[PDB]
Amino acid sequence: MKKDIHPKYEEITASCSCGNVMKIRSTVGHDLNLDVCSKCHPFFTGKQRDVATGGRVDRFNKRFNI
Amino acid sequence: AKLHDYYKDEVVKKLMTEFNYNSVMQVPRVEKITLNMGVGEAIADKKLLDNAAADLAAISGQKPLITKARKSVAGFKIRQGYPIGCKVTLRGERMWEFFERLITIAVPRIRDFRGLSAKSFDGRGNYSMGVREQIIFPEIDYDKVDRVRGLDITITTTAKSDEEGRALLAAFDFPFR
Amino acid sequence: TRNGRDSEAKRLGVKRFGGESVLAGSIIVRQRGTKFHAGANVGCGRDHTLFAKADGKVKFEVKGPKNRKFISIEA
Amino acid sequence: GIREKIKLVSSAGTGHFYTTTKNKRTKPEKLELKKFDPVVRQHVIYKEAKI
Amino acid sequence: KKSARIRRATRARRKLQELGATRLVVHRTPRHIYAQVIAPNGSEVLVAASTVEKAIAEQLKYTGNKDAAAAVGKAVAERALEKGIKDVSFDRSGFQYHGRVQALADAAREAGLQF
Amino acid sequence: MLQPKRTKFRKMHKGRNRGLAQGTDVSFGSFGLKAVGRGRLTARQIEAARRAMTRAVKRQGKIWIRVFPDKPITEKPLAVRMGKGKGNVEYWVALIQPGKVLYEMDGVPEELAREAFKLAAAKLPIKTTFVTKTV
RNA sequence: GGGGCUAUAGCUCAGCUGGGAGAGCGCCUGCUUUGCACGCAGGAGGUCUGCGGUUCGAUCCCGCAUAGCUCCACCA
RNA sequence: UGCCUGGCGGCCGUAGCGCGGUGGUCCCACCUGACCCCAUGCCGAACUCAGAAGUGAAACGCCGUAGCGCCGAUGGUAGUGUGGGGUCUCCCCAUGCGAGAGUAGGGAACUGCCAGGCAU
RNA sequence: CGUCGUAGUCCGGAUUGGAGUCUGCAACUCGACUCCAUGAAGUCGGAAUCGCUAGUAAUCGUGGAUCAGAAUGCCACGGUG
RNA sequence: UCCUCCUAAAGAGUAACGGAGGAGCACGAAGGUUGGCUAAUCCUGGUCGGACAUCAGGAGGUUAGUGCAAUGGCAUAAGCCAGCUUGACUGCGAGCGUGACGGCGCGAGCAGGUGCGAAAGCAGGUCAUAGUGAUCCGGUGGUUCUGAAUGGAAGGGCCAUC
RNA sequence: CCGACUUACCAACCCGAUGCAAACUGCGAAUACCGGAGAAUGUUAUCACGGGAGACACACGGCGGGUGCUAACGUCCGUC
Ligand SMILES: [Mg+2]
Ligand SMILES: [Mg+2]
Ligand SMILES: [Mg+2]
Ligand SMILES: [Mg+2]
Ligand SMILES: [Mg+2]
Ligand SMILES: [Mg+2]
Ligand SMILES: [Mg+2]
Ligand SMILES: [Mg+2]
Ligand SMILES: [Mg+2]
Ligand SMILES: [Mg+2]
Ligand SMILES: [Mg+2]
Ligand SMILES: [Mg+2]
Ligand SMILES: [Mg+2]
Ligand SMILES: [Mg+2]
Ligand SMILES: [Mg+2]
Ligand SMILES: [Mg+2]
Ligand SMILES: [Mg+2]
Ligand SMILES: [Mg+2]
Ligand SMILES: [Mg+2]
Ligand SMILES: [Mg+2]
Ligand SMILES: [Mg+2]
Ligand SMILES: [Mg+2]
Ligand SMILES: [Mg+2]
Ligand SMILES: [Mg+2]
Ligand SMILES: [Mg+2]
Ligand SMILES: [Mg+2]
Ligand SMILES: [Mg+2]
Ligand SMILES: [Mg+2]
Ligand SMILES: [Mg+2]
Ligand SMILES: [Mg+2]
Ligand SMILES: [Mg+2]
Ligand SMILES: [Mg+2]
Ligand SMILES: [Mg+2]
Ligand SMILES: [Mg+2]
Ligand SMILES: [Mg+2]
Ligand SMILES: [Mg+2]
Ligand SMILES: [Mg+2]
Ligand SMILES: [Mg+2]
Ligand SMILES: [Zn+2]
Repeated sequence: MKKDIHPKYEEITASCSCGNVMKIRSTVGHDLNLDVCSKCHPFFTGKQRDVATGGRVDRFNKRFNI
Repeated sequence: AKLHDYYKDEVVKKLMTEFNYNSVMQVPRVEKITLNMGVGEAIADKKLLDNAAADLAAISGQKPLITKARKSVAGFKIRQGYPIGCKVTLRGERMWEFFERLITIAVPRIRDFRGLSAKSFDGRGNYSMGVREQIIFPEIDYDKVDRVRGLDITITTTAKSDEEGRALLAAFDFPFR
Repeated sequence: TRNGRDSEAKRLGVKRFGGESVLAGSIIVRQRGTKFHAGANVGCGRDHTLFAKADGKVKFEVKGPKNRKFISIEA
Repeated sequence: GIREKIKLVSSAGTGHFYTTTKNKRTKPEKLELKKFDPVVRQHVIYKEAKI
Repeated sequence: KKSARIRRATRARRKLQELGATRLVVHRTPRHIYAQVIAPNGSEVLVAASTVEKAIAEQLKYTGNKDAAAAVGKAVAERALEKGIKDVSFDRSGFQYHGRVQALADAAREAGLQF
Repeated sequence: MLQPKRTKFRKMHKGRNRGLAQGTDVSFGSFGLKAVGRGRLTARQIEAARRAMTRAVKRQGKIWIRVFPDKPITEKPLAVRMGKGKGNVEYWVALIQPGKVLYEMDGVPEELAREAFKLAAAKLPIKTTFVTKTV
């Protein structure tokens, strides 16, 4: 690359709540503490709940039953 | 580095076996990742282009190319030669490292995330996906941004038909659907 | 009316046809585009006039891939 | 039309000068080239002067 | 990319053939480098050298690098000087005048082809 | 009537009308009207012969108009001297050579085609004959 | 045949070296009025005659057509 | 010398496209890496420099393929130079030159010089 | 007493979804009320116009009639003033 | 008046109150050179994005581009990008084209001096054709060329130039 | 909202067949024109120079065409 024209780009420490710590090369200048990683984001176990349809007939039959 | 070594380790093996390729060079690579912010009010004022330059410099440590208009249209009232947008091409190791940061940090931060769409595959292999707000990258200081922006990423891979590109990104374990 | 005007015609065309013993520097072809490109000792002038750089006989040739009609000068 | 004819006068002590045309109402700056000057026979500097 | 190579090359070739000068053409692959001196008959070579030839190959660890380019350039300058050609014109043939090609040109100049 | 909806140039040369025709064979239909004379049809005459033969066959079976007026013929007005430019463009003609098939028809009997092309040929300035298809 | 024109429901600038449609009146809705005019205050407004061309883009450039206005259609 | 490949040509579509098959010892391409010589209105993509693990996928080359493109007779027709005739906006006769489109058909190029490999 | 720091805010509470309690044969058209969430417009108001001379104006609560349930109204009472 | 096409009859020319168009300029880079690059449109996908900005890929191969009217050209690009720059130089010119003539145009090469390129080479303005004005009379700047007795000067000449 | 579905609709690129063009050419003659060799012929018929002019209102006929009405003993050109 051309030497001067780019900003700096070096390795940082991204620690997350999921136990995952990633030493990845980035552009923040300091350490980093992630909200969600790729290891804890609720897609691998979320979408089966995340629409939350249920059942109206069972809502009826729950709230009273004859 | 990690995805490049893992791609030479595991993805090549699995793709060559599961698509029955004769030799070993028939597996689809990835050759470029293109980031693009095509900003609108660059002709209404100039300062948006330097703020977008800072934006793409933060998303990747290159300095972005300020691309201009090809032909002169009038429904957007731009002349021929006005600097419209700003782009970044990433090729090789920088592409790999930014691609790792994206696939393990950034797409966990799309607001109301329900997986990247599957029709978006341009019939050849080359993936393309827009992201609405640029803040989802971990390098954007949310307390420093004043103007909301957003970009699109275009992962040009060298597959022959886009079923192979779908299989390549699914063996990379993209969040698709 | 609106249509009286017309220019004064600039005398284009070929002057020495093929096989005419040309002198040095004489004008072979006056033209506006390179209808005839130059070959073995023909110089292309400013307005694509073809002038014979050397003495000899003019000899038209149809060479090149796109069938362009070159002009040569023998001796 | 909008063109203004100027003379590039020499630098090397002659009153020699070329005549040129400057668009003197959208490029105001002084023209200055290095042209031939046949009395010294040496390529010297020529500055834009008032006709 | 070979058609782009020809598209860069063909200007100097057709101008130099229009001129009528004996041309030293080069060629550069990443493994080997060739050269030959071709007269203005257009289709008849005079002397030719390459780093595929074993007399030029048995002198360095790699055959496609700058010093082997210097060796093949010195060899082709010696053969053209032996057959009696002094002034050629250097047809770089689309490649930049840089690196191996510049080592070839410097080698033929320091050996005696005065182009 | 029958005029080109757009043209490059407004007024055209007169030009001669020599040589034999081209569209001699009855390509599309089955029964054709071949002009054996030589002259210019117009938009008025083509529309008149077409509506005559449409009345003749009572709109059953397909008609084909083959020649189309695209050559404008101009007329200087009355009480106008000879100079002062080429005159205004009035109407459009279609040049006919000997051999041009003008109309074709199918989906009709032979005898009804004979009667229809007689009825429409008597409204055209050029002498015409009948012709059928061949193989 | 030559000029000059066609822009809100009617009358008029703005076309002016090509990228904002500008007023008085007519109109709507409030307010004052015993009510209606008058006045006050706030407003949506228009194919820039039309149809194709002409550059990116036409209130602007061009051609053709419509419609009204004036000048000319003399010498025996 | 038998073939294959690289280069510079001769030639300009019978030489180009399409479909299918094929070649990596050598050569070529892809490839590995690039602070570097050198480069990018950003990017080792290109350009360039170090090299040789793999592959012949792509690219390139070779081979079959009438799906196109392309070439194309013999005859005829249009036209026209010269002389003559008529019903003279157009033709006709004696004569000389003879198209274009189309038809039978042709058709998956050929060739020179050098260098390298294979037993030759 | 704490907090809030002049912001569309810890202002405003509309509207909308879910969950409900009561009354009532019956709350979809068409009741009231609660909880959770959602948090529109609005940043003191042009032309004009209205009420009020003292416990009045202004502001804050409470009750009654009607009434199965249904008042931001009506009729009353006090509080600061 | 000047330029382009047709008229115009396969060299040049060729008319009319015949048929269509434009100019009376622009450029210190839009010129020179070196090095590099290839378009119109359509399809597919994509954040604001709308038939139309930007980005990827494709199909297509000049259907684009030339500062400008049309024609002839253009891929070696005459088209598009960057570097370095003033050859948008001076004196000349064989040999031609073109016109009645005044004129107008093309020009390899030579002498001096320079630009780009490593070098061969290219450069005496722009892709070409339009972009304009004869003489007289003055003005401006150089030049011992004459200087109406002699020494100057005025004036006049020549060269550049309004 | 999703317009699901259509009526015997229109309509662009495409493909197949058909015509036309002064300002169209992926093709292209005859004559003419220019240059070289050759034989015959022609009172040098060609060229340059110098003396002298005249003429620059043309007409019709054949062929090719432009105004016009494929009108004119019309007008304007090319060649004879
Ligand atoms: Mg004719
Ligand atoms: Mg005809
Ligand atoms: Mg009223
Ligand atoms: Mg406008
Ligand atoms: Mg590489
Ligand atoms: Mg292959
Ligand atoms: Mg024949
Ligand atoms: Mg034939
Ligand atoms: Mg073939
Ligand atoms: Mg083939
Ligand atoms: Mg408090
Ligand atoms: Mg406040
Ligand atoms: Mg609150
Ligand atoms: Mg608000
Ligand atoms: Mg009182
Ligand atoms: Mg009560
Ligand atoms: Mg109650
Ligand atoms: Mg001619
Ligand atoms: Mg002629
Ligand atoms: Mg170049
Ligand atoms: Mg798109
Ligand atoms: Mg240039
Ligand atoms: Mg130019
Ligand atoms: Mg030009
Ligand atoms: Mg005078
Ligand atoms: Mg004196
Ligand atoms: Mg004196
Ligand atoms: Mg024609
Ligand atoms: Mg005489
Ligand atoms: Mg006269
Ligand atoms: Mg006369
Ligand atoms: Mg006369
Ligand atoms: Mg005459
Ligand atoms: Mg005559
Ligand atoms: Mg005639
Ligand atoms: Mg006539
Ligand atoms: Mg007459
Ligand atoms: Mg007549
Ligand atoms: Zn998390």
